[PDB]
Amino acid sequence: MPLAELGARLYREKACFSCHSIDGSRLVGPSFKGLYGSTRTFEDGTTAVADENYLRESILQPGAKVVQGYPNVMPASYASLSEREVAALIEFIKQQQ
Ligand code: HEC
Repeated sequence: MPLAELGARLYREKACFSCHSIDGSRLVGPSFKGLYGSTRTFEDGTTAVADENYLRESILQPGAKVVQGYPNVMPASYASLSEREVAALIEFIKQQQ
């Protein structure tokens, strides 16, 4: 199955939808709309661009860098996602623009 399609399925099955919208609305977490390639500011005032590595780090190392003005509640369980699943989720995120 193509990665974007698997990533849409994982967005649902892995519960991302519960905290992250794809229509620009703020839920518990930030929307994925426009996320890839945007600049992020963290709780410490540092910034970074949301590139592939940042998305990967955000999913696989939850809680390591936290977007300012959000609670630090990314699930632990995603540290166990497989390489295909991470790649799929990222492909799905990149196309939310
Ligand atoms: C609520 C209990 C969450 C669930 C379920 C998922 N995420 Fe999350 N995420 C959440 C918050 C509150 C935040 C912001 C604080 C922080 O840790 O930075 C995030 C952040 C991310 C990011 C970075 C987003 C940005 O705007 O820079 C990514 C890429 C991300 N989250 C991905 C993600 C995926 C793919 C999830 C399902 C596997 C998922 N999150 C679930 C809260 C919650």
